[PDB]
Amino acid sequence: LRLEKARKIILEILNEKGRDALYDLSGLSGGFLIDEKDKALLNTYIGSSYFAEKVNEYGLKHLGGDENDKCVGFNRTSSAILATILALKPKKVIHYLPELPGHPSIERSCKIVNAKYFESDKVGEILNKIDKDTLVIITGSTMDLKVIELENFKKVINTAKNKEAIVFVDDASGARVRLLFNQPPALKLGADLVVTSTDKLMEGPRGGLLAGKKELVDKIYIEGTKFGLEAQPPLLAGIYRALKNFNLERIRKAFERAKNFDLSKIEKLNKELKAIDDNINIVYERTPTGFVIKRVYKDDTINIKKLIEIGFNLLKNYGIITITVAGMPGASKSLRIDLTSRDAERIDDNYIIKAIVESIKMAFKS
Amino acid sequence: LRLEKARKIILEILNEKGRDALYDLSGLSGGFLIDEKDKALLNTYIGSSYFAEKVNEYGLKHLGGDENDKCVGFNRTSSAILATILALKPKKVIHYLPELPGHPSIERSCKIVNAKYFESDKVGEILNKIDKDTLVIITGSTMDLKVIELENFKKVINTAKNKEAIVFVDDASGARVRLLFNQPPALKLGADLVVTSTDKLMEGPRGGLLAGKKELVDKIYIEGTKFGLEAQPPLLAGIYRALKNFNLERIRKAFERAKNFDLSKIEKLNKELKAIDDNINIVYERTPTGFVIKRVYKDDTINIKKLIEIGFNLLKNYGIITITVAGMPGASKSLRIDLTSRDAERIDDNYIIKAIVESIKMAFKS
Repeated sequence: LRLEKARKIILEILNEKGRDALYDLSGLSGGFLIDEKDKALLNTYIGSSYFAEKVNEYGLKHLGGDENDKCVGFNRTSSAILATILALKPKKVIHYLPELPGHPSIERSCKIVNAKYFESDKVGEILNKIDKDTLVIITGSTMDLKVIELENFKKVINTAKNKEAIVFVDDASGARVRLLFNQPPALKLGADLVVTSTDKLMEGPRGGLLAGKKELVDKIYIEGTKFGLEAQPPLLAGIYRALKNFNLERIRKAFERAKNFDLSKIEKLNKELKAIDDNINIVYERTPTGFVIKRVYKDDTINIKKLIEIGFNLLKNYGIITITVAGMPGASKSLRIDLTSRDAERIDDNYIIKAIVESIKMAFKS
Repeated sequence: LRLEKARKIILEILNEKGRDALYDLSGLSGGFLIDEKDKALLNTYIGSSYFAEKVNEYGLKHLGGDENDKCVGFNRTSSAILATILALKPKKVIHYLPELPGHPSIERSCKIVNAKYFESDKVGEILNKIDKDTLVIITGSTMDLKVIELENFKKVINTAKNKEAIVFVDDASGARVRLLFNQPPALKLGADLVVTSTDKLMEGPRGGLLAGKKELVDKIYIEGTKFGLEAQPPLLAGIYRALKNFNLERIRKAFERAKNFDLSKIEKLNKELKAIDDNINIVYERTPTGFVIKRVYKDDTINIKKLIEIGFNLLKNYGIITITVAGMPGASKSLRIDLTSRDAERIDDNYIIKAIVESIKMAFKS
């Protein structure tokens, strides 16, 4: 897994300056935000019950559960899905989602219990398959911001109600995303169960929350504990802190910041650097969460080299962590800035744009 | 889950004094020992690869693996067992263990893959069932300190070798316990795979380590990741710190301390307090890991009440956390002190014995 050189310099910055000098803007970061009180608690037996109770409390509030509901932590959303399918042992699973193909954990879990599986992004193909023997799973959204249409969501729930089928909402991102679109929480729509991810537009570790009718959640949690699928206390502490700190407005503001970010200095630099070399060609794109610099040079092989070099310049000189700083592609390759990142709250637009401009300039010294 | 009153006072001590004033001697504690550098790293994308690499390095060293081996973290030992059985899909699993009955995760995992399962603590019943279609699982020890006889361990491994069967050692405690008995690590005995727990005679969270032939470990880890069975980075950080800090001699010394602990002041107090009330009857027992106070009063109902009260007196006045401080039995009930606990390193015998004597005396004020 080549490129512990990024690991090296991060450790150097940590040693010489400290954690406040590091800014991970890559977007792909688990957020582990526990304090000393939490750490103390995790080193006692009462820690397990303490963080499970806090997760129940703040998770129910987040998921719009009522007094007949419970919320529990799973290691990942996939873990909650496996546990649910193992516990409920449905004959068939019907999966409604915004776009094909789905994430594979549901189908894989079905294969283990020998349940039939069908998926579709067409409400018509979903309704006519619902019966007493089907578990109905609705994925509420994608990180791309596509959502299930509200009227369709209600239609699926209605048919399930008429057929006595259990409705399980995969709100891995949807518990945040659909709410940005002014949709109610899954449990408020009448879902029997909901799962969400603790790091998708939330400042927690990757992790799963499962909430819903006490009886169902209990059965599923017991099943999950047989195989260590449930979240351990250190994970529950990270989840608690993510939930305690969560506010939808923070997310809305970060989307606004990306919408408003002044990227004109990139274009200015582009024109300026052609004095040096007419093959320099900075290509950028505004994104819903920030922006991406897709290329800096016309020749493809040199382009790669410089994007990585710029990534290192950003890390070394400004403490900004991005993807280019790893070894080659496999994931993105382009220099991506995600302004929804927690660390982006610690720096202004001016800092980010200056870091970007100066890091590119440094890469093109004649 | 009655008795957040223990949670309450722990939080009071934490606020008023701090974490160094708390000593969890109950024995049943997950040890989450990460530092600020670790916490910093967990808030970056490079954290996942960093702690996975450290776990591989220190886990291989702990488990006596060679250059052809890898060590990976699972959420729990049960998670590693499920992942292994899901990946290898054996027709039959043969489970050799020191005493019946076994822990259920293996049999439960077998039920999911429709594999046959057999267990026995008799080497004779194990050898004649081994064939090409059997996964052979040897549980090396119990926390009770019973171990598989070395010659039996070698016999099982030999038969498996002759039958081309895979040998998987459940060293959940055995990776420490069997070594106290001067046995080699599982991988050194020729096991293809080994699993151990990161909190059984080790200062880590509950968690699983799976080590062995690179190819096998890779297959199993990929299978585990389908369902979030693998350890997330915050858990890997706790495991790393447990492994880095691990030394067998520390465990040997704690066992010696328990062996040598002067408990005579308990007997002295017993005689002294009969002046007050001839129904007071302190009954204690030395344990391999420390000692237990089993009763303090002849009447059973009052006995219960006072044991809990003493537990609270220990917590309030001396910061010692034990089981009696929770609501009634279900687990132990008696006041147990486990000197293998990390927090026991922060206090001398004098402190513990004085805390115990004074806490009992306080409970019997006339």
